[PDB]
Amino acid sequence: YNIADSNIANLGTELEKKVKLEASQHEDAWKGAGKQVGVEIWRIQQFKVVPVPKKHHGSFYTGDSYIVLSTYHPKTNPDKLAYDVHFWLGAFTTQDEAGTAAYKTVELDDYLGGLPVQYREVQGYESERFLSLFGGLRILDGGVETGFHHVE
Amino acid sequence: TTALVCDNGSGLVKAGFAGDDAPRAVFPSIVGRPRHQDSYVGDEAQSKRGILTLKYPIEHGIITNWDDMEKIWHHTFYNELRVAPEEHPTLLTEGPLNPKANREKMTQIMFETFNVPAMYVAIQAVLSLYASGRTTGIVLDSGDGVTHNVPIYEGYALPHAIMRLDLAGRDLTDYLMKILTERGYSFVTTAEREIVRDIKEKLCYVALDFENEMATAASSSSLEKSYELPDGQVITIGNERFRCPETLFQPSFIGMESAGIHETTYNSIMKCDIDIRKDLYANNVLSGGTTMYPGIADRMQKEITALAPSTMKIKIIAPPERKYSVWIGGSILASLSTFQQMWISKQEYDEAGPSIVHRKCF
Ligand SMILES: Nc1ncnc2c1ncn2[C@@H]1O[C@H](COP(=O)(O)OP(=O)(O)OP(=O)(O)O)[C@@H](O)[C@H]1O
Ligand SMILES: [Ca+2]
Ligand SMILES: [Ca+2]
Ligand SMILES: [Mg+2]
Repeated sequence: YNIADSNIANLGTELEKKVKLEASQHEDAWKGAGKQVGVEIWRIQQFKVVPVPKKHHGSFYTGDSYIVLSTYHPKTNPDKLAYDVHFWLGAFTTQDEAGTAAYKTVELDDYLGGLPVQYREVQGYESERFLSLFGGLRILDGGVETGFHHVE
Repeated sequence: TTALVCDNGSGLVKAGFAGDDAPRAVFPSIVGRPRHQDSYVGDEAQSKRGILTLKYPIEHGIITNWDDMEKIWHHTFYNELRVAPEEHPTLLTEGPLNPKANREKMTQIMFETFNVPAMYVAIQAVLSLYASGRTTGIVLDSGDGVTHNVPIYEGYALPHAIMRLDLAGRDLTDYLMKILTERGYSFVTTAEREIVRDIKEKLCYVALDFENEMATAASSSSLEKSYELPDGQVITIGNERFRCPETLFQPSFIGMESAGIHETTYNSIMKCDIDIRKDLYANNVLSGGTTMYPGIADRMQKEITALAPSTMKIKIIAPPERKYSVWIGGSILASLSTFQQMWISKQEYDEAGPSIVHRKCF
């Protein structure tokens, strides 16, 4: 096949990055994100990215999906910021929540110029890095309702 | 304002509303005309197929009859969903490596004929990956028209590693029609192709070891199944059950020199940077109706293991609703205001023309 005459000829381009960076400017949740070292957490709630209050950071509803932005100083420069972005998928989260969390993780990555390294964290499969962010890790029963309308 | 999501498969239209958990209209992507030489679309054409010759406007993921495709879209909007398209932003889908003119003409028709207020054309496999809750993985998407291998890392498809095989469900149906003649059955016409398609979907499976299965089929009738045709005749099928989808692993069954789906998957992974290959091998996501054969995931797991380094951790993800994964991924993404922010508006089309699709849709 010939990529150049095809519908993927513009994938991987500066143009693709520019369009997606612009789109990420339209999510209020990212304003002010990643400005200092620490952990910031949002939960997906009926397709919306909703902040989790700091007093609850580390507690996750098993029925829900979340985005966790870890901002830290890299070894290369103690006065600059680098990022790990984890999306945490509860054992009982619904498909809309997990899919939004994945898409919005990429969007936060775009917003932060591609710098975040992404980590998919399924409940019970959390990475060593995720476990290191927090007896701060607590799983809560229940969660918020799906954003999907069910087709009978 | 609710967006419409329309996944135009080569064989099936799946259409509905963003935010629903499933497409509300699913029907064959066919136009029927009198077999005796004015047209019917979709479910009604399938019903009246006794007196019609059926044609698919999409072949191998590319629209080849634009007049009939317009009939399909018109039917989707006005007869199935019963919506006024000018009131609904519309998400369409497409397989990768299609010629650029296909989406240019999709865009032109949506705006100039259907007057949609906004639209976007998304890559099918990318939607499926998001439907699975991932940003990294390699999707094997196989419908009626095309089998695609799409590796994606951190939300970006890797164009140099995307692969495409113009062998999928319709070719499998045609091959079953052919091999069924060995038993003395005659399936030839377009109406008969739809019967054999049903036989394929109901009775076919992927053998874990093809040669062993052929021996089992000859030793006794233990693998045979019966099927009642619409005229009442009952036929029996045996090794055709697994010889049909074996073609995915041995394309030479239909005369193609191409590598089988296990080898294309491996080849696509090998075109990716070495450091991400382990993540791709652990995240093979199956998508599409042609991935629905019983046994296919186990066979993939076996064949990729044989090709991959001996210690590679390999996992095949086979979502139960994978016939609708593309649609579901579109329903999710079209529910996000930021994704809709990238859509082409009617004004943008008026000023820029079809070329704008390449600058907005990735
Ligand atoms: N259970 C099944 N086993 C085998 N094949 C099946 C099964 N169910 C559906 N198929 C086949 O899958 C195809 C339709 O699936 P699907 O709707 O995913 O494809 P499509 O979107 O029309 O095609 P494409 O995306 O390649 O253009 C047909 O060939 C159909 O016969
Ligand atoms: Ca939930
Ligand atoms: Ca990144
Ligand atoms: Mg399809």
